[PDB]
Amino acid sequence: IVYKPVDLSKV
Amino acid sequence: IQLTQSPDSLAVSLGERATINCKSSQSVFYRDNNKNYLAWYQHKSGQPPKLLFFWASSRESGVSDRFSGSGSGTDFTLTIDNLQAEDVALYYCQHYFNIPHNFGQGTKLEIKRTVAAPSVFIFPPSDEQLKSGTASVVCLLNNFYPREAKVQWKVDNALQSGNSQESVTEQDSKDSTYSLSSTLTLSKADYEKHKVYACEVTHQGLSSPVTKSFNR
Amino acid sequence: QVQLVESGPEMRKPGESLKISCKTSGYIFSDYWTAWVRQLPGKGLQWMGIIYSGDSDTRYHPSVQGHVTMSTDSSLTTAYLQWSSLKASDTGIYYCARLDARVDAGWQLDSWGQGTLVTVSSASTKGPSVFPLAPSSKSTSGGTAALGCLVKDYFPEPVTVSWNSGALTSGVHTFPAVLQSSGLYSLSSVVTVPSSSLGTQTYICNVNHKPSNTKVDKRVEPK
Ligand SMILES: [Cl-]
Ligand SMILES: [Cl-]
Repeated sequence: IVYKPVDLSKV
Repeated sequence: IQLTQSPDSLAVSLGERATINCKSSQSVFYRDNNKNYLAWYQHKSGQPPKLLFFWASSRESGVSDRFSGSGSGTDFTLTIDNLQAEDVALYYCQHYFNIPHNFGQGTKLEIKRTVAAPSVFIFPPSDEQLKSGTASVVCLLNNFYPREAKVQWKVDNALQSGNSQESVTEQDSKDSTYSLSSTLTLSKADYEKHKVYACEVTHQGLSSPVTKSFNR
Repeated sequence: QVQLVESGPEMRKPGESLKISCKTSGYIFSDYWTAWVRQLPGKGLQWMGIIYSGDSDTRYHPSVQGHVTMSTDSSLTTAYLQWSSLKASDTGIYYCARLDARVDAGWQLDSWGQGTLVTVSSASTKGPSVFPLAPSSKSTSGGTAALGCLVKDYFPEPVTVSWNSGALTSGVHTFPAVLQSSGLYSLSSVVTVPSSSLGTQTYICNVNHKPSNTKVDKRVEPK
Protein backbone atom coordinates (compact mmCIF):
# COMPACT_ATOMS: atom_id res chain seq x y z
CA ILE A 1 0.00 0.00 0.00
CA VAL A 2 1.15 3.57 -0.93
CA TYR A 3 -0.37 6.89 0.32
CA LYS A 4 1.83 9.52 -1.43
CA PRO A 5 0.80 9.90 -5.11
CA VAL A 6 3.81 10.24 -7.47
CA ASP A 7 3.74 13.92 -8.52
CA LEU A 8 4.26 14.87 -12.20
CA SER A 9 3.30 18.62 -12.15
CA LYS A 10 6.39 20.16 -13.81
CA VAL A 11 4.51 23.55 -14.25
CA ILE B 1 -1.25 -0.83 -9.08
CA GLN B 2 -3.35 -3.17 -11.30
CA LEU B 3 -6.95 -2.61 -12.58
CA THR B 4 -9.51 -5.40 -13.17
CA GLN B 5 -12.67 -4.28 -15.02
CA SER B 6 -15.96 -6.22 -14.87
CA PRO B 7 -17.43 -7.54 -17.13
CA ASP B 8 -15.05 -8.34 -20.05
CA SER B 9 -17.90 -8.36 -22.63
CA LEU B 10 -21.40 -6.85 -22.43
CA ALA B 11 -24.43 -6.80 -24.78
CA VAL B 12 -26.98 -4.02 -23.93
CA SER B 13 -30.16 -2.96 -25.82
CA LEU B 14 -30.73 0.48 -27.41
CA GLY B 15 -32.26 2.70 -24.65
CA GLU B 16 -31.18 0.60 -21.60
CA ARG B 17 -28.65 1.49 -18.87
CA ALA B 18 -25.16 0.00 -19.47
CA THR B 19 -23.02 -0.54 -16.31
CA ILE B 20 -19.19 -1.03 -16.42
CA ASN B 21 -17.28 -1.36 -13.10
CA CYS B 22 -13.54 -0.90 -12.34
CA LYS B 23 -11.65 -2.36 -9.31
CA SER B 24 -8.23 -1.28 -7.93
CA SER B 25 -5.88 -3.84 -6.30
CA GLN B 26 -4.67 -0.99 -4.01
CA SER B 27 -6.45 2.45 -3.86
CA VAL B 28 -6.35 5.65 -5.97
CA PHE B 29 -8.05 8.11 -3.51
CA TYR B 30 -5.54 10.53 -1.91
CA ARG B 31 -7.11 11.75 1.38
CA ASP B 32 -5.45 15.24 1.37
CA ASN B 33 -6.66 16.46 -2.06
CA ASN B 34 -10.19 14.89 -1.80
CA LYS B 35 -9.73 13.55 -5.38
CA ASN B 36 -9.64 10.07 -6.98
CA TYR B 37 -6.58 9.71 -9.27
CA LEU B 38 -8.59 7.87 -11.99
CA ALA B 39 -10.01 8.39 -15.52
CA TRP B 40 -12.31 6.62 -18.04
CA TYR B 41 -11.83 6.18 -21.82
CA GLN B 42 -13.89 5.14 -24.88
CA HIS B 43 -12.17 3.43 -27.84
CA LYS B 44 -14.18 3.02 -31.08
CA SER B 45 -12.91 1.15 -34.18
CA GLY B 46 -10.75 3.19 -36.59
CA GLN B 47 -10.26 6.06 -34.08
CA PRO B 48 -7.84 6.77 -31.18
CA PRO B 49 -8.97 6.63 -27.48
CA LYS B 50 -11.35 9.46 -26.48
CA LEU B 51 -11.27 10.62 -22.83
CA LEU B 52 -14.64 10.38 -21.01
CA PHE B 53 -13.91 11.24 -17.35
CA PHE B 54 -11.14 12.31 -14.99
CA TRP B 55 -10.96 12.74 -11.20
CA ALA B 56 -13.39 9.73 -11.31
CA SER B 57 -16.62 11.81 -11.76
CA SER B 58 -15.63 15.09 -13.57
CA ARG B 59 -16.77 15.07 -17.24
CA GLU B 60 -14.70 16.08 -20.33
CA SER B 61 -15.91 18.93 -22.59
CA GLY B 62 -18.22 17.71 -25.39
CA VAL B 63 -18.87 14.27 -23.76
CA SER B 64 -22.55 13.21 -23.60
CA ASP B 65 -24.90 14.01 -20.66
CA ARG B 66 -25.92 10.29 -20.67
CA PHE B 67 -22.42 9.19 -19.52
CA SER B 68 -21.67 9.29 -15.73
CA GLY B 69 -18.46 8.78 -13.68
CA SER B 70 -18.91 7.47 -10.12
CA GLY B 71 -17.47 5.51 -7.18
CA SER B 72 -14.53 6.05 -4.82
CA GLY B 73 -11.55 4.34 -3.15
CA THR B 74 -11.03 0.95 -4.86
CA ASP B 75 -14.39 0.55 -6.68
CA PHE B 76 -15.48 2.82 -9.60
CA THR B 77 -18.33 2.77 -12.16
CA LEU B 78 -19.05 4.07 -15.69
CA THR B 79 -22.82 4.41 -16.34
CA ILE B 80 -24.18 4.95 -19.91
CA ASP B 81 -27.95 5.69 -19.70
CA ASN B 82 -30.29 5.64 -22.76
CA LEU B 83 -27.84 3.65 -24.91
CA GLN B 84 -27.36 5.01 -28.47
CA ALA B 85 -25.85 3.07 -31.40
CA GLU B 86 -22.65 5.21 -31.54
CA ASP B 87 -21.70 4.05 -27.97
CA VAL B 88 -20.40 0.71 -29.46
CA ALA B 89 -16.76 0.64 -28.23
CA LEU B 90 -14.15 -0.83 -25.92
CA TYR B 91 -14.09 0.97 -22.53
CA TYR B 92 -11.01 1.46 -20.32
CA CYS B 93 -10.65 2.80 -16.79
CA GLN B 94 -7.15 4.05 -15.91
CA HIS B 95 -5.39 5.29 -12.73
CA TYR B 96 -2.60 7.88 -12.39
CA PHE B 97 -1.98 7.66 -8.57
CA ASN B 98 1.54 6.24 -9.09
CA ILE B 99 3.72 5.09 -12.00
CA PRO B 100 2.87 3.11 -14.09
CA HIS B 101 -0.48 4.78 -15.02
CA ASN B 102 -2.04 1.37 -15.82
CA PHE B 103 -5.23 0.98 -17.86
CA GLY B 104 -7.75 -1.79 -17.18
CA GLN B 105 -8.03 -5.03 -19.19
CA GLY B 106 -10.82 -3.55 -21.40
CA THR B 107 -14.64 -3.85 -21.37
CA LYS B 108 -16.21 -4.53 -24.80
CA LEU B 109 -19.70 -2.95 -25.17
CA GLU B 110 -21.86 -4.56 -27.87
CA ILE B 111 -25.25 -3.14 -28.93
CA LYS B 112 -28.38 -5.33 -29.12
CA ARG B 113 -30.93 -4.47 -31.82
CA THR B 114 -33.75 -6.25 -33.68
CA VAL B 115 -33.01 -9.14 -36.05
CA ALA B 116 -31.96 -7.89 -39.51
CA ALA B 117 -31.54 -10.44 -42.33
CA PRO B 118 -28.51 -9.93 -44.66
CA SER B 119 -28.66 -8.43 -48.14
CA VAL B 120 -26.57 -11.06 -50.00
CA PHE B 121 -24.65 -9.99 -53.15
CA ILE B 122 -22.08 -11.83 -55.33
CA PHE B 123 -19.23 -10.56 -57.53
CA PRO B 124 -17.67 -12.73 -60.27
CA PRO B 125 -13.88 -12.37 -60.70
CA SER B 126 -12.59 -9.42 -62.75
CA ASP B 127 -11.10 -9.77 -66.27
CA GLU B 128 -7.95 -8.09 -64.82
CA GLN B 129 -7.49 -10.94 -62.30
CA LEU B 130 -8.30 -13.74 -64.81
CA LYS B 131 -5.52 -12.36 -67.08
CA SER B 132 -3.10 -12.46 -64.07
CA GLY B 133 -3.87 -16.23 -63.58
CA THR B 134 -6.16 -16.45 -60.48
CA ALA B 135 -9.95 -16.11 -59.94
CA SER B 136 -11.53 -14.65 -56.75
CA VAL B 137 -15.35 -14.79 -56.38
CA VAL B 138 -16.50 -12.40 -53.60
CA CYS B 139 -19.83 -13.07 -51.81
CA LEU B 140 -20.99 -10.06 -49.73
CA LEU B 141 -23.51 -10.32 -46.84
CA ASN B 142 -24.48 -6.70 -46.17
CA ASN B 143 -25.91 -5.21 -42.93
CA PHE B 144 -27.35 -7.89 -40.62
CA TYR B 145 -27.90 -8.66 -36.92
CA PRO B 146 -27.09 -10.83 -34.95
CA ARG B 147 -23.35 -11.34 -35.57
CA GLU B 148 -23.50 -15.08 -36.37
CA ALA B 149 -23.85 -15.90 -40.10
CA LYS B 150 -22.76 -18.99 -42.12
CA VAL B 151 -21.74 -19.06 -45.82
CA GLN B 152 -21.45 -22.17 -48.03
CA TRP B 153 -19.83 -22.06 -51.49
CA LYS B 154 -21.25 -24.43 -54.14
CA VAL B 155 -19.48 -24.85 -57.52
CA ASP B 156 -22.00 -26.73 -59.75
CA ASN B 157 -24.04 -27.58 -56.61
CA ALA B 158 -20.95 -29.35 -55.10
CA LEU B 159 -20.01 -28.16 -51.61
CA GLN B 160 -16.62 -26.45 -51.63
CA SER B 161 -14.10 -26.80 -48.82
CA GLY B 162 -10.57 -25.50 -48.17
CA ASN B 163 -10.54 -22.64 -50.76
CA SER B 164 -12.52 -19.73 -49.18
CA GLN B 165 -11.73 -17.05 -46.56
CA GLU B 166 -14.14 -14.73 -44.71
CA SER B 167 -14.14 -11.74 -42.37
CA VAL B 168 -16.87 -9.96 -40.32
CA THR B 169 -16.88 -6.18 -39.83
CA GLU B 170 -16.94 -4.50 -36.47
CA GLN B 171 -20.45 -3.51 -35.37
CA ASP B 172 -21.79 -0.35 -37.05
CA SER B 173 -22.05 2.97 -35.15
CA LYS B 174 -25.25 4.17 -36.92
CA ASP B 175 -27.50 1.08 -37.58
CA SER B 176 -25.78 -1.46 -35.19
CA THR B 177 -25.34 -4.16 -37.93
CA TYR B 178 -22.48 -6.45 -38.94
CA SER B 179 -21.42 -7.07 -42.56
CA LEU B 180 -19.43 -10.05 -43.92
CA SER B 181 -17.40 -10.82 -47.06
CA SER B 182 -16.36 -14.32 -48.26
CA THR B 183 -13.79 -14.86 -51.08
CA LEU B 184 -13.72 -18.18 -53.01
CA THR B 185 -10.21 -18.10 -54.53
CA LEU B 186 -9.42 -20.50 -57.41
CA SER B 187 -6.87 -20.78 -60.20
CA LYS B 188 -7.98 -19.62 -63.70
CA ALA B 189 -7.48 -23.24 -64.91
CA ASP B 190 -9.80 -24.68 -62.21
CA TYR B 191 -12.28 -21.78 -62.49
CA GLU B 192 -12.78 -22.43 -66.25
CA LYS B 193 -13.73 -26.15 -65.62
CA HIS B 194 -17.08 -25.34 -63.85
CA LYS B 195 -20.19 -23.27 -64.80
CA VAL B 196 -22.38 -22.38 -61.77
CA TYR B 197 -20.84 -20.36 -58.87
CA ALA B 198 -23.24 -20.03 -55.91
CA CYS B 199 -23.07 -18.55 -52.38
CA GLU B 200 -25.60 -20.14 -49.97
CA VAL B 201 -26.16 -17.95 -46.85
CA THR B 202 -27.84 -19.04 -43.58
CA HIS B 203 -29.01 -16.52 -40.93
CA GLN B 204 -31.52 -16.01 -38.05
CA GLY B 205 -33.43 -13.30 -39.99
CA LEU B 206 -33.84 -15.66 -42.98
CA SER B 207 -36.43 -18.51 -42.79
CA SER B 208 -34.54 -20.67 -45.37
CA PRO B 209 -31.01 -20.61 -46.91
CA VAL B 210 -30.70 -17.79 -49.50
CA THR B 211 -28.52 -18.66 -52.53
CA LYS B 212 -27.02 -15.87 -54.68
CA SER B 213 -25.42 -17.39 -57.84
CA PHE B 214 -24.19 -16.91 -61.44
CA ASN B 215 -23.07 -18.73 -64.62
CA ARG B 216 -19.49 -18.23 -65.89
CA GLN C 1 -6.92 22.69 -32.80
CA VAL C 2 -5.24 20.46 -30.17
CA GLN C 3 -3.59 17.87 -32.49
CA LEU C 4 -0.90 15.18 -32.03
CA VAL C 5 0.11 13.62 -35.39
CA GLU C 6 2.34 10.51 -35.52
CA SER C 7 4.35 9.11 -38.45
CA GLY C 8 2.79 6.60 -40.90
CA PRO C 9 3.09 2.77 -40.71
CA GLU C 10 6.68 1.40 -40.54
CA MET C 11 8.08 -1.99 -41.63
CA ARG C 12 11.38 -3.48 -40.32
CA LYS C 13 13.39 -6.70 -39.94
CA PRO C 14 14.39 -8.20 -36.54
CA GLY C 15 17.57 -6.52 -35.26
CA GLU C 16 17.05 -3.21 -37.11
CA SER C 17 16.80 0.28 -35.60
CA LEU C 18 13.63 2.41 -35.62
CA LYS C 19 12.40 5.75 -34.25
CA ILE C 20 8.74 6.84 -34.68
CA SER C 21 7.66 10.50 -34.22
CA CYS C 22 4.72 12.28 -32.56
CA LYS C 23 4.31 15.85 -33.95
CA THR C 24 2.53 18.03 -31.32
CA SER C 25 0.91 21.28 -32.61
CA GLY C 26 -1.82 23.78 -31.66
CA TYR C 27 -0.79 24.20 -27.98
CA ILE C 28 2.19 25.13 -25.74
CA PHE C 29 4.55 22.09 -25.66
CA SER C 30 6.10 23.03 -22.27
CA ASP C 31 2.60 22.92 -20.61
CA TYR C 32 2.31 19.09 -21.08
CA TRP C 33 4.16 15.76 -21.10
CA THR C 34 3.90 13.35 -24.04
CA ALA C 35 2.96 9.73 -23.13
CA TRP C 36 3.31 6.54 -25.20
CA VAL C 37 0.62 3.80 -25.20
CA ARG C 38 0.89 0.38 -26.89
CA GLN C 39 -2.40 -1.02 -28.23
CA LEU C 40 -2.58 -4.73 -27.31
CA PRO C 41 -4.05 -7.12 -29.96
CA GLY C 42 -7.76 -7.94 -29.45
CA LYS C 43 -8.19 -5.85 -26.30
CA GLY C 44 -5.92 -3.90 -23.89
CA LEU C 45 -3.73 -0.81 -23.43
CA GLN C 46 -0.19 -0.92 -21.93
CA TRP C 47 0.95 2.49 -20.64
CA MET C 48 4.64 2.44 -21.74
CA GLY C 49 5.78 5.71 -20.16
CA ILE C 50 6.09 9.53 -20.31
CA ILE C 51 8.67 12.23 -21.17
CA TYR C 52 8.87 16.03 -20.47
CA SER C 53 10.70 18.37 -22.89
CA GLY C 54 12.26 21.08 -20.68
CA ASP C 55 13.51 18.73 -17.92
CA SER C 56 14.15 15.47 -19.93
CA ASP C 57 12.54 13.43 -17.09
CA THR C 58 11.74 9.82 -18.17
CA ARG C 59 9.39 7.44 -16.28
CA TYR C 60 8.81 3.95 -17.80
CA HIS C 61 6.78 0.75 -17.25
CA PRO C 62 9.27 -1.63 -15.44
CA SER C 63 8.78 -4.39 -18.09
CA VAL C 64 9.48 -2.07 -21.13
CA GLN C 65 12.23 0.01 -19.33
CA GLY C 66 15.65 -0.57 -20.96
CA HIS C 67 14.14 -2.26 -24.05
CA VAL C 68 12.81 1.09 -25.47
CA THR C 69 13.91 4.76 -25.20
CA MET C 70 12.07 8.13 -25.25
CA SER C 71 13.30 11.50 -26.54
CA THR C 72 11.93 14.97 -27.42
CA ASP C 73 13.12 17.76 -29.77
CA SER C 74 11.70 21.05 -28.41
CA SER C 75 12.39 23.06 -31.63
CA LEU C 76 10.17 20.84 -33.84
CA THR C 77 7.53 20.33 -31.03
CA THR C 78 7.91 16.54 -31.38
CA ALA C 79 8.23 13.45 -29.15
CA TYR C 80 9.88 10.15 -30.16
CA LEU C 81 10.09 6.43 -29.30
CA GLN C 82 13.36 4.64 -30.28
CA TRP C 83 14.22 0.93 -30.68
CA SER C 84 17.96 0.03 -30.61
CA SER C 85 17.39 -3.60 -31.75
CA LEU C 86 13.83 -4.67 -32.76
CA LYS C 87 12.30 -8.09 -31.93
CA ALA C 88 9.51 -9.76 -33.95
CA SER C 89 7.39 -9.47 -30.75
CA ASP C 90 7.57 -5.59 -30.87
CA THR C 91 4.92 -5.55 -33.70
CA GLY C 92 1.80 -3.48 -32.82
CA ILE C 93 -0.14 -0.20 -32.94
CA TYR C 94 1.62 2.51 -30.84
CA TYR C 95 -0.29 5.66 -29.71
CA CYS C 96 1.01 8.96 -28.27
CA ALA C 97 -0.94 11.46 -26.11
CA ARG C 98 -0.53 14.60 -23.92
CA LEU C 99 -0.53 14.62 -20.05
CA ASP C 100 -1.24 17.96 -18.27
CA ALA C 101 1.80 19.27 -16.28
CA ARG C 102 0.22 22.37 -14.57
CA VAL C 103 -0.10 22.81 -10.77
CA ASP C 104 -2.88 20.74 -9.07
CA ALA C 105 -4.30 19.44 -12.42
CA GLY C 106 -5.15 15.89 -13.50
CA TRP C 107 -2.60 13.71 -15.32
CA GLN C 108 -5.06 12.22 -17.87
CA LEU C 109 -4.77 11.72 -21.64
CA ASP C 110 -7.24 14.26 -23.15
CA SER C 111 -5.81 14.37 -26.75
CA TRP C 112 -4.25 11.42 -28.67
CA GLY C 113 -2.32 10.63 -31.88
CA GLN C 114 -3.89 8.65 -34.76
CA GLY C 115 -1.61 5.61 -34.11
CA THR C 116 1.25 3.94 -36.02
CA LEU C 117 1.45 0.21 -36.90
CA VAL C 118 5.12 -0.75 -36.44
CA THR C 119 5.76 -4.23 -37.93
CA VAL C 120 8.91 -6.35 -37.39
CA SER C 121 9.33 -9.34 -39.76
CA SER C 122 11.99 -11.10 -41.87
CA ALA C 123 9.26 -11.60 -44.58
CA SER C 124 9.47 -9.50 -47.75
CA THR C 125 7.23 -6.47 -48.34
CA LYS C 126 4.72 -7.02 -51.18
CA GLY C 127 2.32 -4.46 -52.68
CA PRO C 128 -1.30 -5.48 -53.36
CA SER C 129 -3.13 -6.03 -56.62
CA VAL C 130 -6.37 -3.96 -56.74
CA PHE C 131 -9.17 -5.73 -58.68
CA PRO C 132 -12.61 -4.10 -59.34
CA LEU C 133 -15.70 -5.64 -57.72
CA ALA C 134 -17.93 -4.28 -60.50
CA PRO C 135 -21.67 -3.61 -60.02
CA SER C 136 -23.78 -6.06 -62.08
CA SER C 137 -27.34 -7.50 -61.77
CA LYS C 138 -25.94 -10.06 -59.21
CA SER C 139 -24.98 -7.10 -56.92
CA THR C 140 -27.98 -4.76 -57.71
CA SER C 141 -31.39 -5.12 -55.99
CA GLY C 142 -34.09 -2.85 -54.46
CA GLY C 143 -32.75 0.31 -56.16
CA THR C 144 -29.42 -0.31 -54.40
CA ALA C 145 -26.23 -1.30 -56.27
CA ALA C 146 -23.26 -2.87 -54.44
CA LEU C 147 -19.71 -2.31 -55.75
CA GLY C 148 -16.15 -2.46 -54.42
CA CYS C 149 -12.43 -3.21 -54.74
CA LEU C 150 -10.51 -6.43 -53.94
CA VAL C 151 -7.05 -5.63 -52.49
CA LYS C 152 -5.34 -9.05 -52.79
CA ASP C 153 -1.84 -10.37 -51.85
CA TYR C 154 0.03 -7.84 -49.65
CA PHE C 155 2.40 -7.63 -46.66
CA PRO C 156 2.42 -6.12 -44.02
CA GLU C 157 -0.68 -4.39 -42.69
CA PRO C 158 -2.04 -1.77 -43.10
CA VAL C 159 -3.77 -1.10 -46.37
CA THR C 160 -5.94 2.03 -46.00
CA VAL C 161 -8.84 2.41 -48.51
CA SER C 162 -10.89 5.58 -49.07
CA TRP C 163 -13.54 6.18 -51.79
CA ASN C 164 -13.64 9.23 -54.15
CA SER C 165 -10.69 10.79 -52.23
CA GLY C 166 -12.68 10.58 -48.93
CA ALA C 167 -15.86 12.24 -50.32
CA LEU C 168 -17.84 8.95 -50.47
CA THR C 169 -18.04 7.60 -46.92
CA SER C 170 -21.64 6.64 -45.87
CA GLY C 171 -22.44 2.98 -46.73
CA VAL C 172 -18.78 1.84 -47.05
CA HIS C 173 -17.59 -1.51 -45.58
CA THR C 174 -13.78 -1.88 -45.52
CA PHE C 175 -13.46 -5.41 -44.08
CA PRO C 176 -10.64 -6.68 -41.86
CA ALA C 177 -7.71 -8.33 -43.65
CA VAL C 178 -7.72 -12.15 -43.94
CA LEU C 179 -4.34 -13.95 -43.62
CA GLN C 180 -3.79 -16.31 -46.59
CA SER C 181 -1.85 -19.63 -46.43
CA SER C 182 0.97 -17.91 -48.40
CA GLY C 183 1.58 -15.41 -45.50
CA LEU C 184 0.19 -12.47 -47.53
CA TYR C 185 -2.91 -10.50 -46.47
CA SER C 186 -6.07 -10.10 -48.57
CA LEU C 187 -8.86 -7.54 -48.06
CA SER C 188 -12.05 -6.17 -49.70
CA SER C 189 -13.71 -2.75 -49.45
CA VAL C 190 -17.27 -2.33 -50.78
CA VAL C 191 -20.02 0.30 -50.89
CA THR C 192 -23.80 0.39 -51.54
CA VAL C 193 -25.05 3.20 -53.85
CA PRO C 194 -28.14 4.10 -55.97
CA SER C 195 -28.44 1.95 -59.12
CA SER C 196 -30.06 4.93 -60.94
CA SER C 197 -26.97 7.15 -60.57
CA LEU C 198 -24.32 4.50 -61.65
CA GLY C 199 -24.40 6.21 -65.10
CA THR C 200 -23.78 9.80 -63.76
CA GLN C 201 -21.38 9.03 -60.80
CA THR C 202 -17.79 7.73 -60.85
CA TYR C 203 -16.72 5.51 -57.95
CA ILE C 204 -12.94 5.16 -57.34
CA CYS C 205 -11.32 3.28 -54.43
CA ASN C 206 -8.03 4.86 -53.28
CA VAL C 207 -5.97 1.83 -52.19
CA ASN C 208 -2.91 3.01 -50.25
CA HIS C 209 -0.22 0.60 -48.89
CA LYS C 210 2.63 2.77 -47.49
CA PRO C 211 5.20 -0.08 -46.89
CA SER C 212 5.51 -0.88 -50.68
CA ASN C 213 5.01 2.79 -51.82
CA THR C 214 1.71 1.81 -53.47
CA LYS C 215 -0.94 4.46 -54.17
CA VAL C 216 -3.61 3.05 -56.54
CA ASP C 217 -6.76 4.86 -57.74
CA LYS C 218 -9.04 2.16 -59.28
CA ARG C 219 -12.25 3.21 -61.12
CA VAL C 220 -15.06 0.64 -60.61
CA GLU C 221 -17.10 0.67 -63.86
CA PRO C 222 -20.39 -1.33 -64.09
CA LYS C 223 -20.59 -4.62 -66.07
CL1 LIG D 1 -18.83 -1.00 -40.96
CL1 LIG E 1 -18.91 11.49 -57.78
